Amino acid sequence: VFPTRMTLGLMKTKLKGANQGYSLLKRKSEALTKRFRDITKRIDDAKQKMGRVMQTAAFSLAEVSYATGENIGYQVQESVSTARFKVRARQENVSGVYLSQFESYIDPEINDFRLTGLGRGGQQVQRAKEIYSRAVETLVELASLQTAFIILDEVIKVTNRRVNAIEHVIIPRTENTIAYINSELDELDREEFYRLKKVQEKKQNETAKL
Amino acid sequence: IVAAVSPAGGDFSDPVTTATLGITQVFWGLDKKLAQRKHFPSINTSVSYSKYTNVLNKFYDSNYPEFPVLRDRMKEILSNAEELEQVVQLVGKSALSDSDKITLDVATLIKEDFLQQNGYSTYDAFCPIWKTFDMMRAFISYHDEAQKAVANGANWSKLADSTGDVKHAVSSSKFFEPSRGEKEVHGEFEKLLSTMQERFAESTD
Amino acid sequence: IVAAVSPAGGDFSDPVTTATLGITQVFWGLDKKLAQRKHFPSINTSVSYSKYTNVLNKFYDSNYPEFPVLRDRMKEILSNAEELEQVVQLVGKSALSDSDKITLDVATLIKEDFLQQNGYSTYDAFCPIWKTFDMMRAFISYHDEAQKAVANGANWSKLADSTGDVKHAVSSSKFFEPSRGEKEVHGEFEKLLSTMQERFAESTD
Amino acid sequence: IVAAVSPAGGDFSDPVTTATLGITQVFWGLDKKLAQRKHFPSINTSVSYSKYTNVLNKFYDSNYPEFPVLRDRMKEILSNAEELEQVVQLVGKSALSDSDKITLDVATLIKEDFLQQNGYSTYDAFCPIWKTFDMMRAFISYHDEAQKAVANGANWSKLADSTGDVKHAVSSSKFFEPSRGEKEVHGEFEKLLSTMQERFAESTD
Amino acid sequence: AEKRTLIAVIADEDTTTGLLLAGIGQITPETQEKNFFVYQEGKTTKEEITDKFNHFTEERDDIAILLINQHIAENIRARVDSFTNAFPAILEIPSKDHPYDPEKDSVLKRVRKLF
Amino acid sequence: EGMTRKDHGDVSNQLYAKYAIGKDAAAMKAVVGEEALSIEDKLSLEFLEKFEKTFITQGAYEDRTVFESLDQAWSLLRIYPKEMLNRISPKILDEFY
Amino acid sequence: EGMTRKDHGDVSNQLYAKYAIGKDAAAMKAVVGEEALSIEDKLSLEFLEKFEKTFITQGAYEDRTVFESLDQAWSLLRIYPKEMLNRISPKILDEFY
Repeated sequence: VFPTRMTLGLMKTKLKGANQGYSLLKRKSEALTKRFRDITKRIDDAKQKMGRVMQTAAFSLAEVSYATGENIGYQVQESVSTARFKVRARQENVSGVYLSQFESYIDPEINDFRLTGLGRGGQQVQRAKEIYSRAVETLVELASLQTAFIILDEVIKVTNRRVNAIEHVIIPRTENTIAYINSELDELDREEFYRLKKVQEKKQNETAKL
Repeated sequence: IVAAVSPAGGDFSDPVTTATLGITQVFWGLDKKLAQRKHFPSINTSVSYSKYTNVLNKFYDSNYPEFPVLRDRMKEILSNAEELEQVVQLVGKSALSDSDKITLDVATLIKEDFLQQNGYSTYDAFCPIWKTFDMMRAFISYHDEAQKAVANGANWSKLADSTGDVKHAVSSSKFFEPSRGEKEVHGEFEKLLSTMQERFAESTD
Repeated sequence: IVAAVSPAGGDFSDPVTTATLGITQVFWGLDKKLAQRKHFPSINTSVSYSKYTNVLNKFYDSNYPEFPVLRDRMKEILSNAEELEQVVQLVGKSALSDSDKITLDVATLIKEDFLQQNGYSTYDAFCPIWKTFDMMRAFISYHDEAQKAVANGANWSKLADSTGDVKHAVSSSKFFEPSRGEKEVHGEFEKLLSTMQERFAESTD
Repeated sequence: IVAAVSPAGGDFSDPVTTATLGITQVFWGLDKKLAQRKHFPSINTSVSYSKYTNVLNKFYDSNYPEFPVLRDRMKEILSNAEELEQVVQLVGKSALSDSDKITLDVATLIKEDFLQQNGYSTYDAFCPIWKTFDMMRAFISYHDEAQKAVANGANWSKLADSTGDVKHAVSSSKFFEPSRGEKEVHGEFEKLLSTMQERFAESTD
Repeated sequence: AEKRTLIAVIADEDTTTGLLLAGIGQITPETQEKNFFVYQEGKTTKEEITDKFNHFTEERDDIAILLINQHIAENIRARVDSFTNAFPAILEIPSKDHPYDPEKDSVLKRVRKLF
Repeated sequence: EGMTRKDHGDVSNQLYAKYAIGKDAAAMKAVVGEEALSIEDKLSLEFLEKFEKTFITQGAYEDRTVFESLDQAWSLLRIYPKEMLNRISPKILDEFY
Repeated sequence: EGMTRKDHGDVSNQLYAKYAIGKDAAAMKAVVGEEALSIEDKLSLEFLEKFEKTFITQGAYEDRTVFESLDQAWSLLRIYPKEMLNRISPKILDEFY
């Protein structure tokens, strides 16, 4: 199966390459392990901040829609055909893997609608939408990093399992094969010298007498 | 002449095993991983080789054989099961497809039922060609039916767990001596093809 | 005295290579697997030494340009390319910075220009020392211009695509014989040295 | 017979270290980082082992020992902290509980007070069995009182700040003279047990 | 690259009316289909949230961020917890009349283990 | 001349380089996985599987010619681009491309 | 003593720790990239090239001493700040930067 003479030279470079790959996988797993909690704290604060900021603007719009009567929120949702706060995808190299980022953009195509002025309730509807846009921009800006946190949380489990599998499976077969190959090479190197010494003793014994 | 050998130096690179294995024409190896699972002998295509299987398959295929395709398919699935188990053990079950999981699932039952040949009774010591050809034909038909049901829409765990005692009855039909059926082919292996064919239609829909 | 060595005891550390490496003064490499891959005459750039490089480079520094700095920088680029190849293979190709891409691109052009050979002397198999130093000076000036252009703000694909005919003319300098110049050097490498400086400003923007 | 076993021939599978390790029943390892850390010997919980601890605990407990109860509890805190360090590194720093911080804090003070010795004074060379017996009982009672105080409702830093000089005096107890009780027993541990019992009520509330 | 500009939301008519008033999502003028799910409290079934979230998350690919309520996401915690992909990213937000809780987030469960 | 071609030596070095690249990437693909492999390793991996089941599979009574072996080696070597082949000359590679 | 200062034994731990941290920081810079490299790995990466290009490279006719080697080690260690040097005593670090 394996060689019987000079086989440790491949196992030494394989063990050194496995150690270097385990060191690089440990460094990348450390960087992803730091970035995962580093994004997880800001996502943990931005979830409650976006929840309260969305709850206040939802309560104000619910109070304005309840005070208005004949709520046109279904008509305002059906009357909308374009958005104002958009997002742009971008790739950012952080720790070696490609993460998803979001860039907020302002749309100047639609600012006011046909439901923003009808009478006395239009000032309350525009007053609710004016705080709703400012809460929506901070809600999207706080909710932008969820794809990067979800990507790093998925990448760290593969990196730790790959580094643990390679580091757990690397050294012992090559070391245990190299030790038995060195011992077999030592015994095979010793037997030919023992036979040549055994023949050399009887060869020198004839010349020693004469 | 059938002569077994053992490792005197502790490895498989000694002159005793290599000298007797080099002069011989047929080989039947033993895997330590398959031998640790209480299965002896365990070799499909990595420690076993034979040149007279082509001329030997002419007579057994001449009587009523199906071993000519099931032996190459079982040797190919058994040889691919170690390569799928190496990447599944090293990386994991995320870089493999459902076809490799179904092939490893059929190779696990084929290696468990084919490798185990010690026998716990008098009926588990004799192995005819009709029983091994019927078990390998039922395992190959279940492996092809799992790939066809997976191609027509299905899951691997729903296919194996949906099969269940259909494959468990084929795996359990080795503890009885052949005295039923025509001469050596009992009705339990004949009804397993109709039961697997009936379960393959219900597994698709 | 140029004496080729080979193994004679069944290992890579026999007494013939030990006494030949200690009794000799120059270390030359050779790979049969690299020579079979269309890389002959291949040599080892990580394991080698010579004592006449300072004495031969002393007269070559006065009667010719500074080839000794380009030899140490070319050995350092090939030494860094082997270290970047393990990180590029293990970690991934799209996980490295833009600084290692210029060293890998210069190491690929240096290994393709120096290690790349065809036949004995067919297809321009002759190469003088001044043509080799002038050919390596364009690769070192292109690598230093790419590393200096990438440091001041520049894309990797914009600079690599911004090179264009410079990398193709520098890589294709193994088919131009010495008849194009006077007797030793080629004038196309001298015009390519100013063409790399003129293309360095266009490659940055 | 305390004989050291160094490497010979650059190998670790020789019969000198393997025969001496298999023939002996007591082991005491030494690490290069432990010698630079001022640790003598450089083996905390995984570098040393002994099979004659049952007879030595029967004789030393035969004179006036209390080491037989805290013998497994002394190594159990170091094995729990060493097992918790890998779970804190791989699993996370916030995954551990309040009992693991008190066990690792007690194992750090017990390892720093007991294992941390470099001969700073005249009391760090000669150590009686009474001070080592009461030293493990003080750390065991401090760990049990810290776990029982933390189980009734408390913080880790509030429990350590609630202890204060009670835990700080146990680390500095080695600097005091060994003639505290008669000539060999430490009298600070006897009043430190009742002082830790009285401080356990203030640590919880 | 730029392959997602709309923001989907699955919540009540008040939060969807305020988010539509400030501007997050809208209806695309090439198919006449809205990019939001207006849910009624105690008037809609749970089967529509799985078809709306599955059609907005798996059928459409122009959505960059998909919002979800706490109660409506809690009733769809099987399909919402089963979707761990980042394209589009799912952000757990609190619903109207309910408080914020750390057990109603699918990213918190997988983010808790292997930190 | 008259019994062989000139591009057989470059096609054998290109096939040996592609087989060495595919065999080298096949051992590294099992440890790390398919998440860190580029398109160059997948091209040599597909070329090793395509050339492994085509050139190595032959009969025991039929003798293949050298021109049919070079034409079959050119079809297996025609899976990559012309710029990605550097084990042959450009004049002979451009004519027999 | 008499020709060698007392800080030469303490500066070797900071120089060996800076070179050992820069050796892992050199592969960590290519592994993590250009947006995940720490300032400690970048300062040790520049100190590895600056200390490697000035402390291990010398001519064939030049001479060195203990004071010139300690001044070159202090000049090579002077690139780092006072908050990143913790492998020596504070009196020797505050006295010689």
